Amino acid sequence: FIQLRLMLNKLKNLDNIDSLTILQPFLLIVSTSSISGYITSLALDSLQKFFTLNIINESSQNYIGAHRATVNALTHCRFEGSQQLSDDSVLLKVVFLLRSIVDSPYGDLLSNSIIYDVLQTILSLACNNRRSEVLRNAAQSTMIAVTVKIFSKLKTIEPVNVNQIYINDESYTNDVLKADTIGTAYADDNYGLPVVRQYLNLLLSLIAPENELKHSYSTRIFGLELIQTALEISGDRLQLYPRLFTLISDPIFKSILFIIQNTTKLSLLQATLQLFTTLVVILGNNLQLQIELTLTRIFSILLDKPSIIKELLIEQISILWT
Amino acid sequence: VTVDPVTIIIKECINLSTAMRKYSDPFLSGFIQLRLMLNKLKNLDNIDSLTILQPFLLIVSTSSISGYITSLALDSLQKFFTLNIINESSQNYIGAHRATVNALTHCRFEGSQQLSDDSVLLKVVFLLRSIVDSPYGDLLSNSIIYDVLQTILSLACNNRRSEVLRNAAQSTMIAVTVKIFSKLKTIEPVNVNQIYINDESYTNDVLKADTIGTAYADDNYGLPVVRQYLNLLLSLIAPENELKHSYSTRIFGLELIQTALEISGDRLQLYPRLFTLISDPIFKSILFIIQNTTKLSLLQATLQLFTTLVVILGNNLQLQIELTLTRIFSILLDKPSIIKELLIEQISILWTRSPSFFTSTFINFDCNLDRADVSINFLKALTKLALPESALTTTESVPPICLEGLVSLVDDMFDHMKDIDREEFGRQKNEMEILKKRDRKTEFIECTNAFNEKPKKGIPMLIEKGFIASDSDKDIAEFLFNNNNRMNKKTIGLLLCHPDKVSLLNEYIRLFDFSGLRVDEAIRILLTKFRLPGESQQIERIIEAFSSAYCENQDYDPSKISDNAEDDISTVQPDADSVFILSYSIIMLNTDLHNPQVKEHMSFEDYSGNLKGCCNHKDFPFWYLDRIYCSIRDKEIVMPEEHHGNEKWFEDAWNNLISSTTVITESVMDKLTPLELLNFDRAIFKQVGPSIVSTLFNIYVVASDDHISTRMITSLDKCSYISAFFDFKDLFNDILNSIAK
Amino acid sequence: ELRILILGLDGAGKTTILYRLQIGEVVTTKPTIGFNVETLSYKNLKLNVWDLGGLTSIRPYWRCYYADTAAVIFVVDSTDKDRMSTASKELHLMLQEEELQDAALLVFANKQDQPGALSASEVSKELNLVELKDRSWSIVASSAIKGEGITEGLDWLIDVIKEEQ
Amino acid sequence: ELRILILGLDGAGKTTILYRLQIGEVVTTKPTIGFNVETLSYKNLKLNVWDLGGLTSIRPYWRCYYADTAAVIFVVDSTDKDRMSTASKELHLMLQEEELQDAALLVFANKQDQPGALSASEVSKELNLVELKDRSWSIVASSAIKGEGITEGLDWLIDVIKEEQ
Ligand SMILES: Nc1nc2c(ncn2[C@@H]2O[C@H](COP(=O)(O)OP(=O)(O)OP(=O)(O)O)[C@@H](O)[C@H]2O)c(=O)[nH]1
Ligand SMILES: Nc1nc2c(ncn2[C@@H]2O[C@H](COP(=O)(O)OP(=O)(O)OP(=O)(O)O)[C@@H](O)[C@H]2O)c(=O)[nH]1
Repeated sequence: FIQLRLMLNKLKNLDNIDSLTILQPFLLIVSTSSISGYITSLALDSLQKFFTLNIINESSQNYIGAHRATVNALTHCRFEGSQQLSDDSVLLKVVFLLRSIVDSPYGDLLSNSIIYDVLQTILSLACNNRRSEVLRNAAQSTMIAVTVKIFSKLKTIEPVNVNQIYINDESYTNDVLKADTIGTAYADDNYGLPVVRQYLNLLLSLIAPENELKHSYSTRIFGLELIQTALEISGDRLQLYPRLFTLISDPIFKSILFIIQNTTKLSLLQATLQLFTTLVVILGNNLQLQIELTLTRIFSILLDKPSIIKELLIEQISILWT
Repeated sequence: VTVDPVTIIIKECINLSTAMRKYSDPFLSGFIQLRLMLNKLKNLDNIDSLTILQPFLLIVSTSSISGYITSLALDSLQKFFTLNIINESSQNYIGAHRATVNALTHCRFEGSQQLSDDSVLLKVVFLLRSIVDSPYGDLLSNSIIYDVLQTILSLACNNRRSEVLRNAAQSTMIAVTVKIFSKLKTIEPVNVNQIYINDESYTNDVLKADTIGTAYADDNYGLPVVRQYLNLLLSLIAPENELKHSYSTRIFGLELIQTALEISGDRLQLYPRLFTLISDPIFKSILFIIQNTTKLSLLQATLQLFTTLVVILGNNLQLQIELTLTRIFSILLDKPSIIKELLIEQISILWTRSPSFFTSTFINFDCNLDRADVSINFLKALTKLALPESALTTTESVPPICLEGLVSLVDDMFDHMKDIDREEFGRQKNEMEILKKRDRKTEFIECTNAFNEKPKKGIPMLIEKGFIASDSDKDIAEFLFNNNNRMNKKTIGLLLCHPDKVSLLNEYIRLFDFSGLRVDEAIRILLTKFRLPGESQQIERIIEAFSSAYCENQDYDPSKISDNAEDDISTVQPDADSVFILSYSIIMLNTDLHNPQVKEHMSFEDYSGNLKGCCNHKDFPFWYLDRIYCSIRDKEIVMPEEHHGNEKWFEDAWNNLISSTTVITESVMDKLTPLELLNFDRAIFKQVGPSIVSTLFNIYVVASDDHISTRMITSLDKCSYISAFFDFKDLFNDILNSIAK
Repeated sequence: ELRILILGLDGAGKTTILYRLQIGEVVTTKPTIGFNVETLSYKNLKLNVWDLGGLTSIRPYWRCYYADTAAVIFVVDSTDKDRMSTASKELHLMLQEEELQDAALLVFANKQDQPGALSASEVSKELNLVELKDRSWSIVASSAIKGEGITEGLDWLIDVIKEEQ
Repeated sequence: ELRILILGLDGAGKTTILYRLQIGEVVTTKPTIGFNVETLSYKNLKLNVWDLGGLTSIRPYWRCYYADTAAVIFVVDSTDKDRMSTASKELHLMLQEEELQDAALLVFANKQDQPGALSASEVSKELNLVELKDRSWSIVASSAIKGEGITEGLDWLIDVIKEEQ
């Protein structure tokens, strides 16, 4: 800090000064452990002030790298403390700064690995039962905003090829949600399809029959809501991208059918039926065998269970023929 | 957004209806009606958005539903806003968004324990932040934005809520403040060339209670909400409500003001109301906190705001900066050590972050007479604090900072000397008139003291020793008009009214500007720089002169429009005695409405009554009497030389020194050649050179680290070069002889 | 034990009428968008009064509130004669709603105390109030800022409510 | 309680050296932006090691990190010798620091496996290590993926540390 002050003393503007040099002490004191909660809170406040008042911008050296380093520091924010309210406040600052960065052009200039790390961090916060409630709600809101931004950016990239034939050879069991270590085309490019594919694979991992007992009901409902928001933002353009459509068709519809057929919880069934009817309305001309099988199973259920399941099914299917 | 919005709205209606049915009547019926209405549709071509949003808004605003149903409604509205269901191309979208913000501001529910309440209020805060940040927030109104500001600020300044909710509210406040003042950055300047009379009252916007939980308004928001927001922020940090706000609230208000200044910049000068709020009361509160506080965090926030003001708006806050710096130097040279360390560091932020701080201060102050010496006093204080003797009994971190300041002065002086061609600098034979008049400052102080004790001796002294062109009445009037910052103003009142001086009085009063102003503003500008005498005849003479001048300087026309006119130029034409009577009425109403000793007040009734028959023997129009009455009820007439002594003294000092000069509102480095800059450097070096050289030698001798010694020897080398350049033979000999020894 | 509904177009002083009934004062009220509910203890009987906004975007929401309604106060606006046709159409829709049939209709027209005020007989005939059948029908002109007629209308309403039981 | 400061430009392989010291297994290394600390002990003395990265924006903080340091490692990428002059200038500046007078300039010429690896003698001559003011000169080649000179360099460092006292 003292050296940065000496470097910046009596300089009219940050013309030749590299932005990463400006931000490095703050990022170092954010990412490293053994630094108390108060100091990392102050550092996060300083970073947020430097972002709300645009300081590292299009006319500064290594601004792409500066914002990438800021996000990399944020995704590994670790600190010590005595109470839990301080931890919640620091993590709320982290989540807010991430939401600000991603929803800006400088967020659009980030990397595939960086965006995937942001997704994993915020999802770990939003699916951890050991945090508070306000922190989890903030994390969930941030996840919904980031999902909307990512799939909106999806609706500008042309498909890789419209004449070639896609063969499903990429495995689904590759991405699993990581532990919450925060608190106490290829990568290195402007993010595009690869991060979208990884994100959809992670969302599939949240809601899957093989991963049923390793996730709570809240996590699965949140994953279904995220997939539904992704579909609603994206639209009928998801069929031009073969990998995203395969993930929607085979595994995600398998998960929807499994939950519809073998679940007793009402909230999970409601989320699953909402996603199913959204899929039928939006992408129904390309998913016919799946809709046939799901409708046949639903009619089997209705014509043979405290009957509140049946009322839920009949309402969420009635949304169809209107 | 390519999906049909109808299915989203119907799905939200279905989920809310199911939730209400499970929890458990009019609200459920409204949702069923909306479901049917939208089911019999295919697109939102001619269905108003308010109808689509109304059941959700009722759930949000009605204080008879659980937090679960309210949270569901908030989630539905956030889903609509994220998906942009109410687009630019939808009917009544402005009304829909204004209604949804109104519903959020008055959100109420009867809920479970505090966790659910915090979750719901967080949802409200997030939705407000999203709406304001979008252009749909740019289409909101002044009243709606003020309600948003009040709600978020009350949440952020409430000690009965979770820290997470408070932090979220604080972040939202910072974002909204940035948005508002960024809009201010590019709107328009109104009445650039028209003078401003300070009539607004600073005590009309107070923070409301935290009731959430358990041009003009109705127009796109612009300047009015910015003014109201600055007024509320002033109320947070005001001196007169220290007991009503915690320290966290005051710190947050200071941070909000600083963020607003950083976002706006040097454009608050164009807007007179905002700059008046920044100049008089906000700076008054800053100085009060600096002088009369004991907590370090509040002092740090106050000093940071003060230095931001000095860096940005320093060319228009000169008297305030002089007063605050003088108080700071009085503090630093007489409070625990930690306070002094905080002051010296946050003031150290100045001389590094200014083009040439000491030179600019010496140009503005210490040369313009009637202003106390600030640059020389600053340098002397820094030199006295730099020695280890001042390190004793104070903080150990002060002397290095003061030494940094002195070395910065030397380095800046050297930088103004890189390529000046010393021979050509000496070639000058005509010294600047500024320095020539500066050398005679002590004589001016003696003459001003003589004038204060008795004008009969002051005037001949003020004409014999210069400082006045000639003994003519016009010259005396001009000098009293302009140069009165240190001249006593009660003496001006008692001299400008003595019967023999009826010529100087007439010229002085004619020297004002009164074109286009009502009687209220004319009286404000007359009493701004002139204290009324005590005797009735003296006040009569001054008021007679003022009335004559106001009528002569406001040439009227026979139009004589009566009533139905908010104009104030061609509408009222008081001849000469009408002005006399109205001015006496204004002066009396000032005391009547602002004397707390007298019970009750003189209302408008019979105040309009015992005035009819003056303006050509008729009554003044309703607009004029109402306007003067309001302008006296608010913003009591500022007068000079209130009273000096014990008890309330800071208020009097601020009134006399700043509020008198801030009633009417209308750098130099870029305007001077390098040679003039070096001339000012020569003057300041002559004044403060031996002290700096001696201080550097003391530090160098007593030091032990190599870096300190190297830096001090380099500074002494630069001092030797400066001495050689300006031909300061004694100082050059001193420096080199001490180095040789 | 009574549910009095105040319905009318925007600008009829419905909120002012409600506040004058509740406390008896002139209160400046902004244009409401949802609803406001207060109670009255004018007689030994305690009645709960629901006030609804009058904008074009909320009238179907009025249509939702018609449940266990004992009386309806259809305050009308005594100016802007071009809006009288729309007011009459809305009144006919409310009357033919098949739920408010077993109620009593009362009209105030509080805008009589202004220049160009329409005659009570004139508006009653123009609004086809005489075409009403099998329902109580009585209008009482009044001034919201002053009053006088408000007490008369409330007296008639409470008398007919007593006669109902 | 020994202090070891692993410096060197980007791509030199400092993280690989630290990983080989700590676990003796080759692990993929991401470009470091801050620092890595893994206190170790070779035989009987604790080895607190601080690793610093390049990226051409952290060298001022390299200067900041010099504090109570007796061991200095200056791994220089043997491949791409155009950047070697910058490393020479940086190590000269590090030596010129007053707080590292009692240090021991040790350099590992890593990436010997890559083609065209510069000769150790020529590299040391380009570093003009003979101009050191009687501090040290321990240019020892090594490899990161495989252990060729890492053990010898560690032996040299621990031997000079033992010879200190
Ligand atoms: N001068 C005058 N104005 C009245 C009177 N009664 C009502 N008003 C007007 O009514 C306005 C108050 O609004 P509301 O009482 O809410 O009118 P409303 O019929 O309920 O319609 P909404 O505003 O949409 O709720 C005031 O601004 C007055 O202008 C009256 O007796 N005299
Ligand atoms: N295969 C092989 N690779 C080596 C060898 N020495 C160095 N490397 C390369 O050096 C890299 C080591 O990364 P780091 O030590 O983190 O590089 P750094 O000094 O931290 O600089 P940055 O990566 O920019 O932070 C590896 O990715 C290797 O590719 C070696 O001996 N064999």
